[PDB]
Amino acid sequence: FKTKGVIKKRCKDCYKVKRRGRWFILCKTNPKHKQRQ
Amino acid sequence: RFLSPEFIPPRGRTNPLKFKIERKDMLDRRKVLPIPEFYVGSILRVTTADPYASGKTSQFLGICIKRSGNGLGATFTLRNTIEGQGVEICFELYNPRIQEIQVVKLEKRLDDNLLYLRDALPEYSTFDVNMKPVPQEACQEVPVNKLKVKMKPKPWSKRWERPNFNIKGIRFDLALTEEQMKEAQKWNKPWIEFDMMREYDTSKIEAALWEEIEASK
Amino acid sequence: WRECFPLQGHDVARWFPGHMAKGLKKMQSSLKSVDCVIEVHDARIPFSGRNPLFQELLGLKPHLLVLNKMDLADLTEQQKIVQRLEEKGLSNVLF
Amino acid sequence: HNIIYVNGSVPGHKNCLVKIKDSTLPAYKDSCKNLPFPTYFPDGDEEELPEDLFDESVWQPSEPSITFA
Amino acid sequence: APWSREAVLCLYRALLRQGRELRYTDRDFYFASIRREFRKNQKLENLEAREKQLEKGLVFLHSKLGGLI
Amino acid sequence: AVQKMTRVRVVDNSALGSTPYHRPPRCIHVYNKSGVGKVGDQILLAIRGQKKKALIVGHRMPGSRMTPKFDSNNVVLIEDNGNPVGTRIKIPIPTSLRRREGEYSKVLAIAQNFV
Amino acid sequence: LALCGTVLDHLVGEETMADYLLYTLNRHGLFGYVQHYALASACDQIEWVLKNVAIKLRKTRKVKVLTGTGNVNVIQPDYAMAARDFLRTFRSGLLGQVMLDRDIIPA
Amino acid sequence: KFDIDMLVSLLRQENARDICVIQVPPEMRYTDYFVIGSGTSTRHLHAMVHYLVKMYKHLKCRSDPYVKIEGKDADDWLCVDFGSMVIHLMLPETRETYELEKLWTLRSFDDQLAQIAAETLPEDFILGL
RNA sequence: CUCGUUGGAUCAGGACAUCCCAAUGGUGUAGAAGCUAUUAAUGGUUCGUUUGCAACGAUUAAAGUCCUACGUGAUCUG
Ligand SMILES: [Mg+2]
Ligand SMILES: [Mg+2]
Ligand SMILES: [Mg+2]
Ligand SMILES: [Mg+2]
Ligand SMILES: [Mg+2]
Ligand SMILES: [Mg+2]
Ligand SMILES: [Zn+2]
Repeated sequence: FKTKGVIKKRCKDCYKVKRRGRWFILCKTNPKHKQRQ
Repeated sequence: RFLSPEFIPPRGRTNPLKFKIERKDMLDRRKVLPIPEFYVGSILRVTTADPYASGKTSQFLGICIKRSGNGLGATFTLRNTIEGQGVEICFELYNPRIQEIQVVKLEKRLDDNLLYLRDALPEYSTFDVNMKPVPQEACQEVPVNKLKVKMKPKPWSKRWERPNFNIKGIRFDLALTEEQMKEAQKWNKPWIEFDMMREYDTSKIEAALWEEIEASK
Repeated sequence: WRECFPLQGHDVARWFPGHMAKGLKKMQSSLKSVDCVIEVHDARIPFSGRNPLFQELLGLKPHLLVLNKMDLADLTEQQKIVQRLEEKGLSNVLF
Repeated sequence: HNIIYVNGSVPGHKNCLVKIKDSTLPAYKDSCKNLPFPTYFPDGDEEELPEDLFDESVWQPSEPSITFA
Repeated sequence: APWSREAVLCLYRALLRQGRELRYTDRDFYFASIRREFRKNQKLENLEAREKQLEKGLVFLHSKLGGLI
Repeated sequence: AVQKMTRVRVVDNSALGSTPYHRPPRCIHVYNKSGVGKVGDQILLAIRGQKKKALIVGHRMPGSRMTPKFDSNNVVLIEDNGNPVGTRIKIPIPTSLRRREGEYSKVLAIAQNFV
Repeated sequence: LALCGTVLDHLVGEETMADYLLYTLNRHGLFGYVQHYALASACDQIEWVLKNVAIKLRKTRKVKVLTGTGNVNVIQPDYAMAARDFLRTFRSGLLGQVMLDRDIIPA
Repeated sequence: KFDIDMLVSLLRQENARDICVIQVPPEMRYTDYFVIGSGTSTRHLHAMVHYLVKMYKHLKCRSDPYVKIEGKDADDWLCVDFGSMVIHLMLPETRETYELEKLWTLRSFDDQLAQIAAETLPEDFILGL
């Protein structure tokens, strides 16, 4: 959950979500790819 | 009639009912454990149970240097020197872990306090641990030992030469020059001994207490 | 007779106050005006204790080492001492 | 003599009136159940209480001297 | 030097007998402890030192072997 | 009340501290949340240009009732590992150290007397 | 460094320094002090040398000494002056010329 | 039950090299029994000490409070203090240096205490002529 | 071809860009030490030695970074 200006997918399995007013990419395979805006 | 000092109430605005309750509890304990008569300067042996140990008691022998407290809070301090090490323990009369109190030698000293023994030579406070009790005569006046101790170098824990202490059991002449003694008198405060409103008269109270104390028997 | 002195937890101590530290800055600032640098140290302690700051900080300018207080020191083998100083590179030394 | 023995120090000078009340701390929330619910009425004479009521840990006077066996 | 050489022999022998009568502490160690101490101390002594060292057995043996059980 | 700078008496038999010479050892640090150190409290002691941990076994300050008040501040030298430096302690040591939180059994074994 | 006086003697302490002089002088074998200070033929105990030299200088002081029965101020020989006075003589050359680093010449 | 006989028997099971058992007269306000044991290695002390404490917790002591393990900071002396019994465990080198057995066996004649003498009362050093 | 207010004592107010306490993500997170990140301003945030501030010694759960005209001289002081 690194907070970055730009959210970019790091893998094919990565998907995008809009939770609690911010954009999140969560990857089932790798928790490392989890991010927040 | 020797009335234990704690029984006499101190003056104030406290109601007598507080003292009456405390006396009743105190008298009950005296039945279980007898508190022998003793005065400051008498050598005492006290047996007390040690909470740290398991079913084991301990004894300490020393000369009673101070009596303080009122009611169930009454305490006494007895002092002795062991292996060249001076030790003082403050003992509570009615503590439930005291098994016995023994008056090895019943005697009175010239002073009401023996705190100055800290500045006296070691011999004047050393007492044999296993010293056997001496015979005592009830139908007599308590012996008054008039020994005047010898002090160690001048720097003392307190200024015993000063008039406020009113010590009458120290050999000042050997330790202090006459000029010093005159200097101490600058703090004499002679007026105090002659103000009639500083006197606490317990004649009626002592008579009243004795009847009730004897009544419980 | 006797035995080697044991440390037994002894600690090295120093006072090194501000003026000692502040003085060092002036040495750096005033280095330009100095044509050459003379190192003065006690003869009785030729090299056991020395301040390395001088050589590194003042190494730019030429440095010559002089051991003063020679009278209060024993110099039975002074020649050997010079060799050790020469070994370090400080060949030019006057007592 | 209607005397209650309360641990530690109580505010006020000696002979000062106080307001004793059941404790409000969370641990003491339901300690009133065992005690008389409205109050105790001696006139009722349901039971004759002893003069002095003690707690189990308290060492009553006239008991044998405490031994730490 | 000692109170009597007969007592020394008797005393030292007495300690060995006492060791044979023991319950908890190691039999072998007690024998070694007495032997080593007796071999060293009693070899060289003076009138005062020997009397004191001989006092060990009298007090030690007569005090449950120093409390050994 | 043993604090910083207090001159203390090393009631022990250690050659380093028990020998009667040099100024009385002075307390440098008290291992308590408060500065004041009482019986059973460790303290750091400076002896002969060395820093040695010690243990308080008695002090001159009045204590709770039924407790021994000594006429001098007594302390015992303890190694870093906890083993006491001295092999014997002949002066009486208070027995309260047994139930105080900490490791004191080693000192009690060394101390023959008990008050 | 303390022996030659480069660092203030306060923080190090003359007493501790005084011992180092005895060890070094004894190890070197330059027993100049015995002649200057008439104490004995030779000694290697710091306590012993300090005791006698104070008598030679007639230096004494009153020092508090902790004892079991209290704190008593009892007069004592002035050890501190012996350390200070002894130290001064060494740097004034009375004891004799020394080489503190004599061990390092072999290297 | 946890007692001296069981404790020493357990010690023999773990095979402590040296075992000493000392009964303490009631006069001293201390433990009823004093025990000393030796150990081959530092690990041996840790193993045996832990084993004895584990047995104590299992073997009753439900009402009795638990016992701390002391000396783990050091590598050569571990002492455990039960309410009525105290066991001090040390390596052979530590045992001989301290000489615990002589202290408790000889209460006031032990050589180490004999060597120490009561310090003379400080007397002022007076310079004369 | 030289240079232009401020320590300390007393009492502290607030900011969070968190030093410690607390709640969590990720980890090149086995357990144990950590490292990286987010949320949170709740209370706390040491004693000395050298002494002109810079070092140092012992500790602590931590010995935070800053603003309040050196925060504060009609409260005191270098
Ligand atoms: Mg009063
Ligand atoms: Mg005083
Ligand atoms: Mg504030
Ligand atoms: Mg934040
Ligand atoms: Mg200061
Ligand atoms: Mg103003
Ligand atoms: Zn992914």
